[PDB]
Amino acid sequence: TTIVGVKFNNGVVIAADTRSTQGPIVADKNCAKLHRISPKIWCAGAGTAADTEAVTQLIGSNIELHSLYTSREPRVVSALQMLKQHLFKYQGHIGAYLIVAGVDPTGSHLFSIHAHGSTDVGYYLSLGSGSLAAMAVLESHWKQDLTKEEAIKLASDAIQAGIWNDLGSGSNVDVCVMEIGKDAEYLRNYLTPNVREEKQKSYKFPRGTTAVLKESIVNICD
Amino acid sequence: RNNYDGDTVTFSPTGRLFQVEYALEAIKQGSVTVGLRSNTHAVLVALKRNADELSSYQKKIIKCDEHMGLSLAGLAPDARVLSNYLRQQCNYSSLVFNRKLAVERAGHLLCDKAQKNTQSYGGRPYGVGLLIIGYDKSGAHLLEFQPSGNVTELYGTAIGARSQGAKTYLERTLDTFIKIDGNPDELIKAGVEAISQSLRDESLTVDNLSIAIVGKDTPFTIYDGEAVAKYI
Amino acid sequence: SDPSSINGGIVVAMTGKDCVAIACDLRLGSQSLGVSNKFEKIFHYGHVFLGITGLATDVTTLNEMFRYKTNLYKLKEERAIEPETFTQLVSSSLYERRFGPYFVGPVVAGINSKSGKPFIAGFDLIGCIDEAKDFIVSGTASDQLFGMCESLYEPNLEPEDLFETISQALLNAADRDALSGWGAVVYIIKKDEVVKRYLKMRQD
Amino acid sequence: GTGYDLSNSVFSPDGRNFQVEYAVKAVENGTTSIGIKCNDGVVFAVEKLITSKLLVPQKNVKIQVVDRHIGCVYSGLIPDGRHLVNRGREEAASFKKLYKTPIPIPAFADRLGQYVQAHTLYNSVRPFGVSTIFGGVDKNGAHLYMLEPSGSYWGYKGAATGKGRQSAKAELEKLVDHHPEGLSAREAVKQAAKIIYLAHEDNKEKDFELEISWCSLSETNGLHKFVKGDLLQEAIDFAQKEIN
Amino acid sequence: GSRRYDSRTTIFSPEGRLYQVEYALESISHAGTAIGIMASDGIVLAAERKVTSTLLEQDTSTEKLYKLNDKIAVAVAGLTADAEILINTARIHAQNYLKTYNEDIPVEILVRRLSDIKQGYTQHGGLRPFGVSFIYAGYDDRYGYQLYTSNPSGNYTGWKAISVGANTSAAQTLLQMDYKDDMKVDDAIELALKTLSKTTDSSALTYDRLEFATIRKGANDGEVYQKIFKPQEIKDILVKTGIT
Amino acid sequence: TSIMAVTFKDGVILGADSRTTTGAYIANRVTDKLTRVHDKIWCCRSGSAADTQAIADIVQYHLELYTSQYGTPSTETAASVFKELCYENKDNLTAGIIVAGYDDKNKGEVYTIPLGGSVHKLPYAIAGSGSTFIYGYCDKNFRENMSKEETVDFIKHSLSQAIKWDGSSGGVIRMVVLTAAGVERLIFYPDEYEQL
Amino acid sequence: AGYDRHITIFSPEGRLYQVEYAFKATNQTNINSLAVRGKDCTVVISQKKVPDKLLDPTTVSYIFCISRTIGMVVNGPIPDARNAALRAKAEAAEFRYKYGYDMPCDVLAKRMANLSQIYTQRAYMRPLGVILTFVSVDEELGPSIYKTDPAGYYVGYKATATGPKQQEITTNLENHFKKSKIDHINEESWEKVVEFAITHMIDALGTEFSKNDLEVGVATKDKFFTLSAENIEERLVAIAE
Amino acid sequence: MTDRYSFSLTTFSPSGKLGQIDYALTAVKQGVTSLGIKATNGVVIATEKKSSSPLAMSETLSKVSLLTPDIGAVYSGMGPDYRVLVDKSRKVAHTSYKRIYGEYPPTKLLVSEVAKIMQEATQSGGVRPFGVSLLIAGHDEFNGFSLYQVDPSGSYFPWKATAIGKGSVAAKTFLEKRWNDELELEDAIHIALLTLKESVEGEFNGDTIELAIIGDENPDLLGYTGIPTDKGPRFRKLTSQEINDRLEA
Ligand SMILES: COc1cc(/C=C/CCCN2CCCN(CCC/C=C/c3cc(OC)c(OC)c(OC)c3)CC2)cc(OC)c1OC
Ligand SMILES: COc1cc(/C=C/CCCN2CCCN(CCC/C=C/c3cc(OC)c(OC)c(OC)c3)CC2)cc(OC)c1OC
Repeated sequence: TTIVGVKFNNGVVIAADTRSTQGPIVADKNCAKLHRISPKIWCAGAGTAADTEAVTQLIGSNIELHSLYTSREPRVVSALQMLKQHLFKYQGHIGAYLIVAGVDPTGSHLFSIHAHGSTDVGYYLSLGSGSLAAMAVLESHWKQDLTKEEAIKLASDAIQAGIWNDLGSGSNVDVCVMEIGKDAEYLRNYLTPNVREEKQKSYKFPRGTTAVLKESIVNICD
Repeated sequence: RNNYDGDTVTFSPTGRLFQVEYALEAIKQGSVTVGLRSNTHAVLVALKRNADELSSYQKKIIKCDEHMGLSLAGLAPDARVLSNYLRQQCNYSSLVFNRKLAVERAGHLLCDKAQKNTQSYGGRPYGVGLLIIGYDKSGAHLLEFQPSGNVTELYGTAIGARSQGAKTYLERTLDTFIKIDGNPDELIKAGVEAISQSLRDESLTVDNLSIAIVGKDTPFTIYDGEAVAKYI
Repeated sequence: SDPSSINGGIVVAMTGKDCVAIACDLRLGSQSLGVSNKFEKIFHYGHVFLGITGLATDVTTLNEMFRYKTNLYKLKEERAIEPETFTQLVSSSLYERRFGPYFVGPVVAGINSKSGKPFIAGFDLIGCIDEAKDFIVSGTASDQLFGMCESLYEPNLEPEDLFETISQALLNAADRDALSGWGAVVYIIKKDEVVKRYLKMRQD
Repeated sequence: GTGYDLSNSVFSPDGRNFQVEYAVKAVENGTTSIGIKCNDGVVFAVEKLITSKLLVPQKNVKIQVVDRHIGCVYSGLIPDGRHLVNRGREEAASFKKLYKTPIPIPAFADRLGQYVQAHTLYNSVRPFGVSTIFGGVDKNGAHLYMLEPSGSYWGYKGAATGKGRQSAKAELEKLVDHHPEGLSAREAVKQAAKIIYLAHEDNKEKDFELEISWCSLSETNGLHKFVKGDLLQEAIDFAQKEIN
Repeated sequence: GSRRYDSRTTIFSPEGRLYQVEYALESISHAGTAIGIMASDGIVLAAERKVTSTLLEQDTSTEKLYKLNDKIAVAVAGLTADAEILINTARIHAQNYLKTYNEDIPVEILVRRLSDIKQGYTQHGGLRPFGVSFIYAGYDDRYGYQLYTSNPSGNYTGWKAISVGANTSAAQTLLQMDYKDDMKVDDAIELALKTLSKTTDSSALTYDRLEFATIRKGANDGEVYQKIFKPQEIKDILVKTGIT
Repeated sequence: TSIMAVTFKDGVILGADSRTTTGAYIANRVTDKLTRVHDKIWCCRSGSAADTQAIADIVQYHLELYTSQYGTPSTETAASVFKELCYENKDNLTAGIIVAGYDDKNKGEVYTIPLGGSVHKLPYAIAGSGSTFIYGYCDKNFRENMSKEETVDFIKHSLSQAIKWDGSSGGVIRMVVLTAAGVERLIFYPDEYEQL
Repeated sequence: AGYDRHITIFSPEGRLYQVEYAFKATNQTNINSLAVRGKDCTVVISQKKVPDKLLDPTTVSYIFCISRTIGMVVNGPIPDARNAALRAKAEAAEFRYKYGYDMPCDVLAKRMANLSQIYTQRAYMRPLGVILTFVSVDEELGPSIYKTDPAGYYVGYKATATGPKQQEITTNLENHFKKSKIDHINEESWEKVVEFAITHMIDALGTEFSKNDLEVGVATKDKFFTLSAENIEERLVAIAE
Repeated sequence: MTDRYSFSLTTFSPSGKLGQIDYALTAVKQGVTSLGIKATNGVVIATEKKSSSPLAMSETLSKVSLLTPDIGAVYSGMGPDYRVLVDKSRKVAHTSYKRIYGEYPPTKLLVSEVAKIMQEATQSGGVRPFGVSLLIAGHDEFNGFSLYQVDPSGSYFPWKATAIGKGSVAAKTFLEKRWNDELELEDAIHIALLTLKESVEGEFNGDTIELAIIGDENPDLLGYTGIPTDKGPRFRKLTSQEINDRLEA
């Protein structure tokens, strides 16, 4: 897994690859690793995937209720404080490693949070088994005052660093852009550089080829 | 009709706690007991009350430690509870700090313990009065405890039925018995005298007389029966 | 020692044109010892089919539990639960036991009665959702199953075909796993009807 | 209708809490006690009614210390006053434990105030039959306070409560006028002994024993201490001169 | 204290009656009447709605007939929301039994359990009883078709026909008159309608004032169908049975 | 990491490298280890980042509540809330904290709270893994009541040595100056402190 | 009649006497306060009365600094006033800790209102005899006045007043804004917004004030504060033109 | 805190009345009018914002609350009981539905949950019932549009249209006359506006009344684009302007 977040002049973009692994096996060649906390606060997750989903949906739900109660738009600094205090409680047993990005009425934000409950702030970040490939690219091509289109390119490339160079990362690139005065823009499969080639054969069986002992139609409706 | 006496959570408009005042009444119906002290000793004399003539006379004196004990006048199961709680507080002082609980501090504990029963729903005050004698690091002591929570240090006093007789006798005898240093039996004679000023009809028997003594080189000890004959 | 490997067994699910298929082996064993040849791992609640592999006592418990839950659902909601909703119920249920999980690998298959679209999903033992549109695999021969599926599967198979495909995927993969086999059942599922066939296979 | 004064947390139709007001009647039936705030500390004095010659002098101590730097005195139901001090003590320990600095007087006042108020919130308890005069010297100087059974408290130049309280207020009012610059610690004790003596007239049919204590920056290093021996007798003698 | 405000919901009158239970029963007599009639080939549940307006949405409405399970339904008289909470409880108990034994819960067991919760409120807790009476129609394999009722007291009984709510004695007399054991379901349908129109404190019986359900077999399955009637199906039987 | 706080004539200055590391991998090279728990009460954090962020967050909450009730807390009190959290939870924390702040009564103050939950008031305090290498240097170079410029240099030099030798330290030198004038944030980049 | 007059259950007319009676407790201080909004500030002003020569005048206050940004003024007896402040203080710190931002005025108000309402629904607890007025310059809303009572109600005010003589002040302000056509005191300086508020206080109440007779709280961008006797004096001079 | 009140405060009277439920309903009767109306492509809910001072900003107090993005509430009765009730209802839509099925509840079920909360307050130790009646309007996929009334007793019922509060009997009567099953959402807003004009004394504009609808999906209120399955909330509160515009009619 490789996830990154890059700040640009008017917002923030996060990106992730689409590969879920069980050991050395690829279970999903298109997993969505970009999660929604609120409409303009999004999350990339790495670690135990049940945990990254569990924790973003929980804090997601509490964030919604806080929002309805205070009649205010959700703040990133809140999803941060809530994530980190939940994680810290569980001493890292909740294996969620997270980059949280968003725009709110105070500006644009980018943080990373660790399973144990530590948080970091920066203009560019990465996590995952592709963390290193991605951060090499970011250390090479980042500058302040990125345009939107520049920050997409950058974040997009960094994921490609992990797709190619990291065994744990692969397949497609997912991006979400959240810009200060606009709707969060979510690009599922922004990049698909990994299409499987056409097989050398079709493996359709001639019907009747399987040996059957019993048939019986099944009762759906009571 | 009294609307202000159905529990202790309720103040009367005059600013009184009727349930507490009804408890006090139990004492004033209890059998008389008298306490007094010199600079060396402190004696408790108590008139035990029987039911029939076929009955035991009810024990009015309780030891709390080797250096401290009380007499009770009133609802006796409550005196069991309070003396018990005081036994523990003495014990605790000895185990944890290797220190004999100062008599003055026993008073504080009883007071604070009684008070709690006068401020909470469903509770009820203690129906008993106590005379505490002890000899600690500041010498001889005598304390009187009322279920109101009030505890007062005195040279002498009496509580219960007809107690005022002994009480006034003590006020006149004060400058006399305050000097009975080094002679317990003379301090008890004064104590058993005083208790006769509350004797309406019956006289002191060797069965209704109970007496406790504590002081400088004398641990709290209770005399009843034969042992008390020589003073009556 | 590995709870997901004491009893053995596998489940594979697949989506074709206006249909879905879900298959399982029939084996239940204790390590090397074959105990039962009739232990099915595919259950349904209305028109939602759930296949469970893993520790057998949990497969059983989980089925009883999802019956219970989908019963109270129908009662309160007055409709049968849909695949996507169920898949969410499975996930939240497994996560309830996050630090003491059920040792299973569940697989959901069905057709949305309103939208008509075919649906399959898979989970690990603590509820993370595999949201694939092609096939989902589970159990002790999950590796063999992956290899066979990636090759054999092509999208939009008619029911008669998809049956041939999913059976051949199940069969050969189970023959490369000591802990799976002893018979098989395949469910071909459409909106109108659901057919259930028992395959013939080597009994060793 | 009627019966608003039977349960503790009930608002009467004019918005009052009669049980609190009844508790105040128990305070008024108390002996009188005062606090005089001087230029570097506070004096506390109290009337101890001598019911008989059987009492021991001066062995029925009423003034209480909280922590090391706070004096408390109260009029009314005494066991209630001890219960309140007990709570003040726990509260002051808990404060020191966490914050290291001994509790500042206003902080401490609020601690009792919130706790007294609390007993005017439910019908499961009765209010405290005491008004408490307390204070000492914190990092910000000297503070004097008085606290009523309602939970009400304010800072005072001087305070009195109980039986002889109105004579006392007139006395304290006088001192406040003549000395707008400040009373000294040693003068404040002498003056405090007078006011108790004066206020004893509401009770003249019984004899009384006097108690004084002070927390003074220059006379006690900001620690709460009792006036004993010479300094006490010196103030008794000042009192018995000013009544003639 | 707070003792004065306690109505003591759980004590005997000097007749040895439970005040609140009787008062709750009196409440239930003001509720729309429900009928259960058990025939050889099924059970009928009919009830009249308290709530009526041309603007009341009836396709989506329910206050009388609830499904407990596929074998058991219940007809309600009293506090709808009180019945709602007891109903939920009972659904869970049926599922718990299923989870445990891998059989559908036998009708009496589910009835006893629900009745026993009801009785609990009449002996501890200081809470008001539930203002509900239920008729239960059900089928198990031990006793076949069954009818039962329970009321706030905790008592339940078994019936070939019964009614709860308004005008029960009227209804109990009219049923007892024309019920026979050889009754078929189509017969029992009519009788329950007849009884309702002779008890209703309303002008007549329209389809929109009616709830109606039947628990029978489908002649082909030897299986148990629970049919709750739609408004148009109820109108059909009102025209049919000759009440137009 | 390398952290220190030094008292001087006008107040107190806190310093730190900006490197947090996970093994040999530098997880963050621009870390801010200087942490505000009050207007003029700051801390230097070292140890578990999670343990140490969480502790600071709780202390910030406590002094904020303190403030609204009893006005401004003493530096000593800030140190006490820290000690209390660190001592009573000693089994489940890896935190080493230097607390530093300013009063007009008290001027600059420095408390160090090491792994014990012990607390120590010092004229200056070093801590973190890089600290070992500059024990000798600082003992030879600390003078009391230095000027602001002297002190900023004393920290610059010490921390550049700690960063030089300890690979757990590095990146930028951050400082925070606490005087009556208020609060001044300083930064120093590699190219500057390397060639000293 | 009935016990329905002693605890917070419905009377047959569907009212809650204990709530109504608590509203009466608010006035027994005979202290009036108004609140007003400027351009980028918010001012509360309340009467100060020290009836006893023995009182320390510096200790007598019904304005509380809840947070850095929130001030609260209380019409009611201080025991209940302090109880409420203590809560708000505690409730606003906790908010910040949990959510990483300063508690909004309106939100703290909604919170205190909800606690208030539970006292009207639960029998074991009495409502508090106070009306709370919250002020701040909210970072998202601008200058704010939010009031809560023992019913558990809460509203947003453009300006407001509270106390026995509430109605005088209220109509006085209603009239000023009826001419103004703007919902705030169009003035950039908070000290000319204090002066305005002391002026309308003077008219409606028909009385004069010395520096010891008022209490003033100001809420600016990221600070709420109370004026001393002397800062007040400085306004009291400047008004007399 | 010694809650000794562990007994019901609603008990049956000899007649069979629940005293405190009736008195609660009596408080509802005295509250400002609100109403709801169901069309074929929507539901509208209306109420009068009765300002308790022109010094009060009435936009600071909505009387119409979003519960889920497909469900709104309005009430008549005591405000602080409604406020609290809305909070609890938003939370159970999560804790008891969202956090389990990944969906928001259907209108009936959330309503039922609300009912249950209200039923508990007419039976549990030491509480009075709620003194509100809510009209809850909503949409869901399998049930379509609906409109529910829920009373202090905890009893609830579905309506084609209805009103609650002061002129509930007048307004109800007026609604039967204008209601058919072929109403468009635009027709029902019109009717709701009229019905409200009757029970409104003073000024009647877009600032003194409050309207919300459950209509079509508003993806412009979603806040993000990307997922083509999420189309946005069907609940929409109306502006002063949109109300005033429809007033030229
Ligand atoms: C005992 O004290 C010490 C500890 C350490 C630290 C040791 C290890 C560091 C901590 N971690 C170890 C490495 C693992 N880790 C995980 C980070 C992100 C995981 C990426 C990822 C990979 C996957 O595939 C494997 C995923 O798919 C399952 C996935 O989910 C989307 C995410 C973070 C934490 C270092 C020391 O000095 C040398 C030391 O002093 C003696
Ligand atoms: C700057 O941030 C960091 C902090 C830390 C964590 C610092 C904590 C150090 C942990 N310990 C070192 C300090 C010393 N220590 C115990 C001392 C060992 C001596 C054994 C002993 C045992 C006893 O028990 C009986 C004794 O009592 C008699 C005794 O006498 C002194 C000695 C154990 C624990 C580690 C880092 O990476 C390298 C790091 O860099 C990013």
